[PDB]
Amino acid sequence: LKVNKAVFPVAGLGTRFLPATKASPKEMLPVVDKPLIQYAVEEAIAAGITEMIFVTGRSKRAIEDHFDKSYEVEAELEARGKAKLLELVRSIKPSHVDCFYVRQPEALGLGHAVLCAEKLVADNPFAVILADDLLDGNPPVMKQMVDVFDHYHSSVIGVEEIPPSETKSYGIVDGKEWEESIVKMSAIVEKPAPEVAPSNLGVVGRYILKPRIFEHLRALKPELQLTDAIQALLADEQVLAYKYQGTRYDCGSKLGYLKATVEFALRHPEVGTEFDAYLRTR
Repeated sequence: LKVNKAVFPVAGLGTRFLPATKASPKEMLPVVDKPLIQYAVEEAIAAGITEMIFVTGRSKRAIEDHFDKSYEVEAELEARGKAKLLELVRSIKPSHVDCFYVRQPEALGLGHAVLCAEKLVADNPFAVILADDLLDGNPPVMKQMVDVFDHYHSSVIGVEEIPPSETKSYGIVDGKEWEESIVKMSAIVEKPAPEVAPSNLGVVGRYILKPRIFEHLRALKPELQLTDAIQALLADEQVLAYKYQGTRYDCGSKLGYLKATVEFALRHPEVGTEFDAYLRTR
């Protein structure tokens, strides 16, 4: 079928970014002027997805109040005649894009986050997007992945070439290269030591999963590992790794967040020129 839904886990404690994450999830942190989770939702929108499922934890209000309509904000901008800013605010949740909220349960982890969205996805393929992985691509990365899914009708795992010495930080895939950017997966291994990693292809926070994933998630013994469920799924049906075109900023790390701020600011139409001149002369 069609990928109409995207699941966004936004329940991260963000202990790496305390004190800023005291009362706001790490996915609400702004890059220049826009929360990480909004970049991620905009990427899903560009891929044709119109149902956004947020799996919240503590500080759910920061996420909810960002995407839900504010009567007051729109009235203030309309009163001041600030028509561009008014369209900017409305475009946070465009018409015919729906936002639904579900709560992460006591048990933590990406696998549990996907499982608590099961009844909202039902028997449909769905995207999973981790907003801490800020991706810059044209076309947007999830749009590339939906095109691959629309062709092969198989689950799609976004991957990138990583340094071989860093495999202990990644899920690592193995398989037969089909086309240049497509791998028919034969295995996925969580955080192997470099000397036994089967490839240099590391999993990033972008998935398109078919609904058979849920039976494998429910069967796994417990934190729950999405990697184990994907490994079990590929015994029953094809799963593809897709080497996307684009640039990733790892905003789960403080340094990656700072790199994203610098690079996105430089391409910002209102401040890029002056920020570049400041960087040259500091």
